[PDB]
Amino acid sequence: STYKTPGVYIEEISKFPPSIAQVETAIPAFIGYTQIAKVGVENFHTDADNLILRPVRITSLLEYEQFFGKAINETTIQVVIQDTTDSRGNLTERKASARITSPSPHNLYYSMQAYFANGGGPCYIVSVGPMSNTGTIQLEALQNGLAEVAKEDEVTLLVFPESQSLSDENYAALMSAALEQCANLQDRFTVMDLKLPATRPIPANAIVGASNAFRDLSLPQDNLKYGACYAPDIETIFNYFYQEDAVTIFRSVNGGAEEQDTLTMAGYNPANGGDGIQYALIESAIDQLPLILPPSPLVVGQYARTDNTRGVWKAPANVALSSVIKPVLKITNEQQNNLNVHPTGKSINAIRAFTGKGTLIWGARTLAGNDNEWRYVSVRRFFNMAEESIKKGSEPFVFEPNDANTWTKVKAMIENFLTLQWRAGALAGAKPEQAFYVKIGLNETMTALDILEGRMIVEIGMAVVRPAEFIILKFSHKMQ
Amino acid sequence: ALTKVKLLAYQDKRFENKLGEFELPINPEQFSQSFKVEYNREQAQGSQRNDPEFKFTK
Amino acid sequence: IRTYPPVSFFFEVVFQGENLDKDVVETRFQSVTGLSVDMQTETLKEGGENRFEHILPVRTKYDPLVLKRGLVNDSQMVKWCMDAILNFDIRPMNLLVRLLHIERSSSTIAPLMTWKVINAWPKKWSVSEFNAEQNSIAVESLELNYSYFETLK
Amino acid sequence: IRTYPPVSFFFEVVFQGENLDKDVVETRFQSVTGLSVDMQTETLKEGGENRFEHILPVRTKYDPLVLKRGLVNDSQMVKWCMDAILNFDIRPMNLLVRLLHIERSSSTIAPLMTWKVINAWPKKWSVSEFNAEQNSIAVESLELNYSYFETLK
Amino acid sequence: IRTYPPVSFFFEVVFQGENLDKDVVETRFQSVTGLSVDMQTETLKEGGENRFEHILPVRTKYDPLVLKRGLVNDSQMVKWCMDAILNFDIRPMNLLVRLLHIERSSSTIAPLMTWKVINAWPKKWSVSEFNAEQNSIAVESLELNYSYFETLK
Repeated sequence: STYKTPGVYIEEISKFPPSIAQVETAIPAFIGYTQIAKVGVENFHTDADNLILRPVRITSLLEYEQFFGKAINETTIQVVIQDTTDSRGNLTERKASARITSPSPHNLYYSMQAYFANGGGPCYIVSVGPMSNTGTIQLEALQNGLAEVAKEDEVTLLVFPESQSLSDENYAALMSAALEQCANLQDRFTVMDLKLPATRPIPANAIVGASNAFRDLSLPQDNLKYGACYAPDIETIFNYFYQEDAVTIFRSVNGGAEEQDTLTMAGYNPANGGDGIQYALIESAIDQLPLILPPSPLVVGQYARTDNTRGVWKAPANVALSSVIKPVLKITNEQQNNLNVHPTGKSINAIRAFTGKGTLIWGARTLAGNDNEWRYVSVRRFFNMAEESIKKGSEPFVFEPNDANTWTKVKAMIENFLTLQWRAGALAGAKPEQAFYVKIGLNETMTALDILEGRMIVEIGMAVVRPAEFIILKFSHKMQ
Repeated sequence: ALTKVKLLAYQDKRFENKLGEFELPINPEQFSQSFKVEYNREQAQGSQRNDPEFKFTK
Repeated sequence: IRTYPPVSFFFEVVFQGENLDKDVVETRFQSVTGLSVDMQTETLKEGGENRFEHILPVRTKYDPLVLKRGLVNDSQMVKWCMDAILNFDIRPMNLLVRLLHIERSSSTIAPLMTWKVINAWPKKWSVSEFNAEQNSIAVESLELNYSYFETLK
Repeated sequence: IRTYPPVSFFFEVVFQGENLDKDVVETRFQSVTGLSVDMQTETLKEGGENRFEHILPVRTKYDPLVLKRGLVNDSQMVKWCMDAILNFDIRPMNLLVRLLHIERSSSTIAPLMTWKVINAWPKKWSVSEFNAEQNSIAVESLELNYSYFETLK
Repeated sequence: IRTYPPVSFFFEVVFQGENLDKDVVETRFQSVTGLSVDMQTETLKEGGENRFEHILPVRTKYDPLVLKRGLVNDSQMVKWCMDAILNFDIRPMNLLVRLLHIERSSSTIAPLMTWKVINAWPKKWSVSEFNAEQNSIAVESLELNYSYFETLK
């Protein structure tokens, strides 16, 4: 890759094609462990203690790879070869299959890959320490990362892709801290996944027990309008990283019990004197493993796409997912009846497959599903967008004389912004006067003493619309 | 991929010994095919209509 | 009993199709025309009747539908059209054409008239001339074939 | 979501050919037009169905491409055209047509839209009238045939 | 590299003929037009290829040459034309058409562009209407056939 003579050069590689996007509103922050984390001449992981914690702004997967590396090897891959033969032992057929027994908990790279595949834009990466083969995930590192992300103003969404390996008490503590700072900053929204039983195969009706376990987490009651929860996990098409000599081989004949061989893949490689036919068979087997991820990074990518295509005031639901094979669990209508509406208000949205359509997001309700104002995700996301833009527009008026002229100036700015928003179709009403109102004045919104200290008070009201969920059809016999 | 019309030339009347092939540089826009059957159309005296007999296919 | 007639400049078009009914830029058009039907007949003369001839109905014909916009550089609709035109692969769709008004009982935007257009598929696509000496907008124009249209009564 | 449409007077043409892509005067044109496609069909009537007829696709047709400049007295392009026309020796080329804009992230000139025009060869060449009593510029006009055009997606 | 295009109103015509190249009044014209060439083709459709058709070259056609002057009552050129027209006796000639400019290195009048027109002979002759109520000049117009034209490179 060092060249000195001008001209054209040829290289042969194998990889997935890239994709990029332009996004204005959905700027998420991902918190987790990384492989490298080296920027400029500073190694953030140079010391085992005294780690440097700071977010970095990334626009593509190539930029991610430039700073953070890719991934680590799995060490738990097994391949079984099934031989069909006769009594004399003559071989009649041979097949192979691959399986993984316990995946590693460190998965930011695959999550970023799925995120960019689904239409994501610019993001912030915060590393909390290096990836390691012990798989230890600590609450304190994640809370330190969450504490550091509080200093970047563009951040809108919070994501913790590794949360499912955390115990229930620590999970509740982390999510409570996230909701608390969302409530304190007034401009962020949290996306969660449901913890499922770590069994293979997953038993019937595991979703009911999982929902019941979720309902019992101690979460702050008045911040539940600042987040949402999705289920279940998803099987996608990406490959695992592995080291050839770490893969274990098993054999079975005519349906009998499996037996562990004395070789690894390194013993079948023809470069070492192995049997290359079975080696090719094993490699083809390994390439067919599906990869299982939590749903949240795909949900964030779909948020970005929906805001670009339909508008932020529309529900981010009834949309198909990309690069997905299948949900791990099948959810029926009788089961979603207790997931969408529940006495506690802790609604859970579902990912479901529909015939001829694929895998869709079904449900657009928050964790405050019984609140007459803040049930729906789109209403809160719209309010957050409007409030932050009004804030940015009003900031240039700080340190101005506290008089009628500045009040007039700020009022005009706010009315102009809300008029532009009404024109786009985001606010209800046939005329601007029916959609919003803005007020400021002495003994109207402010008081005399207030003037003496440096405070301005503006009252703003806005009218929005809400979606329909149920369609009822009625049939009868028409008289001939 | 675009497929082209081919003409295969044989020497055997059972079409087993191939001699050669020719490929068209430009496919035709259309072609036509024609069929016919032959019947006997003699009629009896002072009779209304008839029921013809089959002779052969051309 | 009506005293004032309706206005023509407040209107909308909806594609009941692949997933185009939810895309905002696919409903905004500068001009829509072509909604007219014609009956074609033949003339027969009867001997002895010199006062008039007979007009006999034959068939029905419809005009193509014409849409005009400012150029959109990335459109799913244009992908549908170019898939039909370049790869000879057509998949007809249904459309709605709406004429809108303000109703109040406060006020709201509501449809006033609606036509259903059945089995539309691409006919023509064009873009306006580029000229170094004129102040103009790049305007694209699409023309469609269809089977018939009906009033949504 | 778009609020303002693009402008038509900032554009360019590139000849991907013998060596004409590096010649500055071969990219400067006063006018470019002719970029439109049409589907030609036939009509079939079915007995018993009196509500509509069937429109069946037949073939695809394209318009010629027209370029206009002020007269250049020594042009390699015109040598190519006159070699085709006088000595019946044609060698088709590929072309690019670009619509340009200003992008900034400071600012830069960048392509906004690009079309590929495949297998172009000369059709017509003309020069405007000479008149002793008018203030005018000598303007030359070239018209080209081609196979089809595509969007550089 | 050019910055300004040439002007159309400074031009000349020369008859390389019987002895007309030295006659001053035979070079002064009010208008000259008709210098354009066209290629005529036919269309062929190939079965199985539905993306485009083939355009095949056939022949080449040229426009007649048109000259306009104020009426000259005694002209050798008009004698040549009327000998062709009245006595069916034609003798084709060669012509030059020049576009002129000012060159300086003081200044001088020099040719800028030159076309050779080969085998010209009379086609049409006309004079404008006489009208008792209008201020006008008697204007005569001549139209010629020719084989082809070439650039004097």
